[PDB]
Amino acid sequence: PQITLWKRPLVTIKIGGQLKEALLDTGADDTVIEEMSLPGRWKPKMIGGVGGFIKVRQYDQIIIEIAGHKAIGTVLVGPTPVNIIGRNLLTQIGATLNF
Amino acid sequence: PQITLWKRPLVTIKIGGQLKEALLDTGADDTVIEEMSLPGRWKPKMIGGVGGFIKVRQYDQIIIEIAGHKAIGTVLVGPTPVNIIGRNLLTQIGATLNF
Ligand SMILES: CC(C)(C)NC(=O)[C@@H]1C[C@@H]2CCCC[C@@H]2CN1C[C@@H](O)[C@H](Cc1ccccc1)NC(=O)[C@H](CC(N)=O)NC(=O)c1ccc2ccccc2n1
Ligand code: NA
Repeated sequence: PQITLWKRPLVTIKIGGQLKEALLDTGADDTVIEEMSLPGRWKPKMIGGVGGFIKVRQYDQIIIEIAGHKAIGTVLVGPTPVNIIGRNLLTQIGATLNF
Repeated sequence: PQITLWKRPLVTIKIGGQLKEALLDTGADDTVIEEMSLPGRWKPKMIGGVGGFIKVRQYDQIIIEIAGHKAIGTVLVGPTPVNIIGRNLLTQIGATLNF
């Protein structure tokens, strides 16, 4: 689809058996989701943006369905105010910015 | 252009006669730039990022060129780690996200 930017570009995602809303975020290197359980091993990470850094758990090789399109990649889990789909997964669903 | 997301979507902007690098960010509601001087009066705003809130100066009706496309709109100035072009100006240059 073509998504305009008059409002936040929020989509439904499926991750870990759960439906969530997330922001399609070209300004994010990483995909960061609010607290949830994910299977497998993880490692701690610090990620930053405006306002500084938060501590997250890094899970690798996680499958997500983003607006109907499946992708696999690293997912970070922690106290983000909004769930964000960053470039590591946007690339996999073929997302581009066009103007 | 069509901008893919394998790398950060960094473009050149021109503001106050100066060239700067900035991130085209569909996840950002607002445009925020690192400290610089802009003309006129400003108003206060607090904006929230992944790591918390920062105080910024809001300048309205600022002339800015984004990857060659002219816009005139609101620019926030403050302690952002990266210059960010948000949806308020992405919509003026006709940007969409497509997949
Ligand atoms: C810029 C502002 C107007 C405040 N908007 C936002 O910041 C909104 C806030 C929303 C609610 C909280 C959760 C994040 C979302 C999306 N963000 C936009 C969102 O696109 C935001 C923009 C950004 C980029 C770089 C530096 C700072 C900020 N990106 C991010 O926060 C991501 C998070 C991550 N993946 O690690 N940061 C980065 O990708 C990133 C890249 C370079 C950096 C350099 C130094 C310091 C930090 C750096 N962070
Ligand atoms: Na894993």
